[PDB]
Amino acid sequence: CEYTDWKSSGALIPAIYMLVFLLGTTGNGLVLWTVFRSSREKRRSADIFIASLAVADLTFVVTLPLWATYTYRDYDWPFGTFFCKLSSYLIFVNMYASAFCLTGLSFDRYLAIVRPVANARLRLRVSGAVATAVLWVLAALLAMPVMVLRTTGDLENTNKVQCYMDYSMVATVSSEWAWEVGLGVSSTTVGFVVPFTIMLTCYFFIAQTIAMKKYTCTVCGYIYNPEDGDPDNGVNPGTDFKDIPDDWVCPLCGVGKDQFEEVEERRRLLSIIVVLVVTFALCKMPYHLVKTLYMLGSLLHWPCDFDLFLMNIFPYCTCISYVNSCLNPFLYAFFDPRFRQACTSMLLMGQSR
Amino acid sequence: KFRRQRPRAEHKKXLPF
Ligand SMILES: [Zn+2]
Repeated sequence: CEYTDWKSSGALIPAIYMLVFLLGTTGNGLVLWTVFRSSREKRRSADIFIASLAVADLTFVVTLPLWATYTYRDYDWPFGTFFCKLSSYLIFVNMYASAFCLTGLSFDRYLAIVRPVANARLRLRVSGAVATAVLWVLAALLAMPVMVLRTTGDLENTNKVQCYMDYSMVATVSSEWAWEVGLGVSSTTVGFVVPFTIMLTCYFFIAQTIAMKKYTCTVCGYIYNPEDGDPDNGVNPGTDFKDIPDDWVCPLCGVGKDQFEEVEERRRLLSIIVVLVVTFALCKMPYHLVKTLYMLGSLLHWPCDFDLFLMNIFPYCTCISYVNSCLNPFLYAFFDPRFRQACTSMLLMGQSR
Repeated sequence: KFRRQRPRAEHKKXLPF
């Protein structure tokens, strides 16, 4: 049906992009400061993925003022073909690297909390060092079709030089939509669907082990572990503390079930990673859903009024998805105690001198 | 330089992001 050229929504979206740049440069730079200053054997298993996540966000945040200009100029790129190629490449590099850093953080919690294989093969620091190298190789290779296909051209008969994906090089005469639906679906799959499913499965197994809560005796100090149980007292290994018959007492001091305290493990790392995934899911979900509904709209012959709704909601969907870059340093300020303590350490000593 | 333009009809364009 009828389709007009993409126009500017207002001054709201370009102003947010400038704010995300300002908060993202200083914010992610403060994250990279705290991790690299604390070297030696003091580094956490999660720190390697946090530092790379800060690198991915920082490099993309610098390209946002160029995109803020593009939005307000009603989608017209005045920075040339080279900057269009580099700016668009760093969007998808960030998209893949940030999603792979989150899976890395989630899998690091899986290997630590669940422990499927013995500590000999486990090698948490080695596995983290290998996966961080692979994710940077994967993100750079998966974002390469964006580096090649992007050019500054006059899309349709509209007098505007815009930064777009040119399929005239790879696609034939009719298979123009095939390459957009091909590279578009795979981008959402390897950049959001597959990563988010790994994060959720990792959390399901982590929750499965945490569910078996240990109980400590307040009288002597005996810790009942559901994994070990008490086979001598007629309690099979695997049985939960609540499932234990009421006649059972402490095998070391002989006190009833009422004198046992439930232990709530101080899992700080899990809390930091959970909030990072939750925010990422809330920021990236609308962008990927609207784009998929746009693909599955022209193919399934969806009503014309629905395509108009997706087009007007999309600039706001990309906006909040880009806010995610400057969102993490604020999340570490409210949930990560080690980041909080390291920032305050350079506050009293650094400024004084 | 930069200049604001009136809407023009066209084909289904792929999302600009
Ligand atoms: Zn006891």
